[PDB]
Amino acid sequence: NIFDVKDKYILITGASSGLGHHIAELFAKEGANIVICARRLERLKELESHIKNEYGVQVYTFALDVNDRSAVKDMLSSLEAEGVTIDVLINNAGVSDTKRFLDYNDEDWDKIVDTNLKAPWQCAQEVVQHMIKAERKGSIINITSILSQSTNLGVSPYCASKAGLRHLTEVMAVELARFGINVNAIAPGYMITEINEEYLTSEVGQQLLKKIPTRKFVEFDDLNGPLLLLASQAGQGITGIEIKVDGGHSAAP
Amino acid sequence: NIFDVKDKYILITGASSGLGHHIAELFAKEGANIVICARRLERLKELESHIKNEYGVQVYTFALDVNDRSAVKDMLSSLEAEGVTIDVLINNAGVSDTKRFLDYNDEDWDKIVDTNLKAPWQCAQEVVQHMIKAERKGSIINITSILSQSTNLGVSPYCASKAGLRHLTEVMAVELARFGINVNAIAPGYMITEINEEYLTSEVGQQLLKKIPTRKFVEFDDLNGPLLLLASQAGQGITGIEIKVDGGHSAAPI
Amino acid sequence: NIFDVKDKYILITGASSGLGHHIAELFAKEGANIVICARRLERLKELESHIKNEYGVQVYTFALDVNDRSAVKDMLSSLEAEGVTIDVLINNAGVSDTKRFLDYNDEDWDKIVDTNLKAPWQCAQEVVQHMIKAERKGSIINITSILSQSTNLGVSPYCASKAGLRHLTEVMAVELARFGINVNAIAPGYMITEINEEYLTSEVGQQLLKKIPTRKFVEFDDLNGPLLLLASQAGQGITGIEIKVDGGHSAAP
Amino acid sequence: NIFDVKDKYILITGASSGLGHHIAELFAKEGANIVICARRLERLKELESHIKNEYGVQVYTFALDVNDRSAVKDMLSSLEAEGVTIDVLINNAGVSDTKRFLDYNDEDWDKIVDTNLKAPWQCAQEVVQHMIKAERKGSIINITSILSQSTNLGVSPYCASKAGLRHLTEVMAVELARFGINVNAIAPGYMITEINEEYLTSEVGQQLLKKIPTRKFVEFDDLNGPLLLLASQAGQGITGIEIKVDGGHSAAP
Repeated sequence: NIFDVKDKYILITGASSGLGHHIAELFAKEGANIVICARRLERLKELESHIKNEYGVQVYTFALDVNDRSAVKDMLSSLEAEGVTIDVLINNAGVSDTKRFLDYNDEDWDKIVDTNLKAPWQCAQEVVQHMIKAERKGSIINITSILSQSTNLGVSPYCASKAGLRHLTEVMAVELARFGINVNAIAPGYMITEINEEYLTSEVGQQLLKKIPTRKFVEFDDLNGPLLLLASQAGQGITGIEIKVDGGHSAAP
Repeated sequence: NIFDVKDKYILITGASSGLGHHIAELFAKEGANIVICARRLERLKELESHIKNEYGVQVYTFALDVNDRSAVKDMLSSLEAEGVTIDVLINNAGVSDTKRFLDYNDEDWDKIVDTNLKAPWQCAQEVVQHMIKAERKGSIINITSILSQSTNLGVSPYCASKAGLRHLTEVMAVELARFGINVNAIAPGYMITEINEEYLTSEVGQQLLKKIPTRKFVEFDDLNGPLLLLASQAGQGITGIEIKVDGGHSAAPI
Repeated sequence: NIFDVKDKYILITGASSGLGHHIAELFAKEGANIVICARRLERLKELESHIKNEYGVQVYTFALDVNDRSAVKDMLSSLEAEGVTIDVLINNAGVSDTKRFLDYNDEDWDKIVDTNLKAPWQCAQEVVQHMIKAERKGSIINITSILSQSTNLGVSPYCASKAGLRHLTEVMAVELARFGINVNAIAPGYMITEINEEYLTSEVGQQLLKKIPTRKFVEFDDLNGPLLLLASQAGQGITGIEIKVDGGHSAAP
Repeated sequence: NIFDVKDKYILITGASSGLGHHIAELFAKEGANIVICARRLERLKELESHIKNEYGVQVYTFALDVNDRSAVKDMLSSLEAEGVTIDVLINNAGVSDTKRFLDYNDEDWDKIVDTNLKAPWQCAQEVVQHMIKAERKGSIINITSILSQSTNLGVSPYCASKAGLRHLTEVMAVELARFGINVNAIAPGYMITEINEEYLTSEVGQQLLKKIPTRKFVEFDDLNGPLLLLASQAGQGITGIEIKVDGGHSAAP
């Protein structure tokens, strides 16, 4: 089995979102041990109990801000002291907003760009230090977005940040190959979530459906394949790429 | 198992190359039935026997020119009459040469471009008609090359044809979605093969190795994961993309 | 004046089209000499007179098929014997159609792909030999289309050939640089011309307008700048690129 | 003359660099008025006198940090109060460094990413408000780098920020079309300047020269054509693009 991730430790940021939950559950279901973090601890204790109960894998929870480097480092040290080495980092931290181009302020910018671009970078740096010390030839997966190359209205800093992370992915792959660490991205299209429930089920968003070739928004399960590929031996010869999962959304006329 | 291909029928063009053999053996090992074709049938006979004996799957062989539309059409008819419907087409036919930009002629151009771009298009058209006829929601995988976006010297018609195929993959993904058929590409880097042993093991090619981030040419095994992804349920939400498998070669420092 | 093209010889294939007429008139206006070819000599005679009369530059006409290498070569030899050396090749031969993906046949494929991709390649080879023989460091400009990276319905072989020509432009730049020849592309969006008046004035085309950021189809004049840039000293440090002229069409949400 | 910029006001950030001086002189030479800023007012005065003396155009200088949003805003208000309206914003702000991937710290990141990406975004926002207030249909030009899509070692945050700026250019193009403002980028390759004498004039860098198809580093003059195209009427039908000026470097094998 080339997609085997059993007994690995998967570190997942942005773990309290619907996507964060799905990812953790996917890897626990495949027999991987899970390290989940988010800003607020209470949402993770819940996910933790469920995962331990359903799958019996090891689960570690950490509350921290992904932009707090010393917090991430302190998380890794805490893991190292318990004898744990991270195999795969999944950078899934992400915030956005909807504002006209001229209405975004410096505060909006710092929040969106630091969360979507700076934080994955910091986290990758620290996890890589940790992997290198343990001589572990792991993997890094960046959750980007089709908005890293496609555009939409009202989401300018998000687009900027995603595009930055996509190119950073390529550069990281080039600079980290010497440590045997591959670095790749997965770019989802529009996923049906509650943060954009009003938007998608509306009539204006329903017209989007008719532009998307599969006539369907992205389901979490659509991500399963690429996630397992990029986190396992199956993906070891692959580095520096971005896999779009969008039902052809980005290729539409 | 979301990567399940058991009992599917996989159609593989260009099956007589080392890569084609590898692909055939990969899907057979995963319990899938195999349809292989190439120009010379005799080049397929060992593989058929190995596969029947070792994996116990169905194997159909066909001799044809990938540029012969009626031959492809006749093959598909023959499969239908045996109750066989193709689940996945893997377009893996590919030729090249090495010539200065100005030394390539009309004959070279027609050979390289018709084989690399026109034939996969013909096969896709015919396989799609066959799938539709059987009301089947299948998959198409185009083997391109990192040369669909990167350049090299002495391979201009190959680069043009691969970029052509890459964009056609995207266009087909859009136009075929209505039939439940997803269309994707795999772009290998330089694979350690025997048609290019001299190029790769030489001085000019050994300098190439140090440019590649992993400092390894592409192994056939590197392709297994993407192939299984794009041929199975795991990949159903994915259409119109090209997965590069190159150890970072195309990202390498300018 | 870095955009100077006075006294150059500009070779324009596809000269009988609306765009071809426009390009010819553009360069004549700038004091450049004009070599135009198309299949039917009579459509070029009107253009020839119009140009000779208004601008007083040299005009050479050739009736020939652009897919005929021997004809193209004889045209050049003919020019060489008169002491004329081409400075700029503008590859503007291009035909298309509108058919469902499964309705395009082998004949459609050959006409479309040979004219849009094979011919500019043949002409480029022949023009380059002509330049090399005269020890001349000229330019090649391939007219592609935004459909070289974007998609639309019913134009599958056109898209393939344009994407092919786009990458071919990059490869040619690399391979012809040693002869001092730069190679670039201009990719127009949907041009308000007479060859696609029905598509654009239809309702499927009116829905296009509100999607395009400038709310305008492309005017021929929008190409003037890129044409003069890539044909003059102004463009000498530029090779291997494709300039999109489309009012943001390829970036639209 | 479709490239006319006579009497326009061109706003140039990063004006104290070698490139900034060149851009100021280019536009002054073409009869356009110049608004230049840099951190230290003293570095701008030499240029100011030279331009006022040689071309006799209006020159306005401002000391500011391009990351200081309120200072940029005050500059524009100051200009508004004098009856001046900016026609073209040229974002020419850019800093970098050389460090292995894991050696870059939070302070480096902030300096590089805020200067290369956040600042042009702030300036663009402020300048658009200024244009809209004056009902003026101008242009924005972002100086990116071929490193917005290509990679190199030791420059990871620069790559991120430039890729960020590249996609932001496309997004802004879409969102600002409604105001008659086009947004484009110029991506130079490696420029032979005095600020980078060691990497380039040495032999370690000389192996790159053999990689570049033209065998030439980028000269400032190579940018002249694209700059005038994108700042004038010649470029009005163009929005959302990046013009690479690199002698085919990014296309190299």
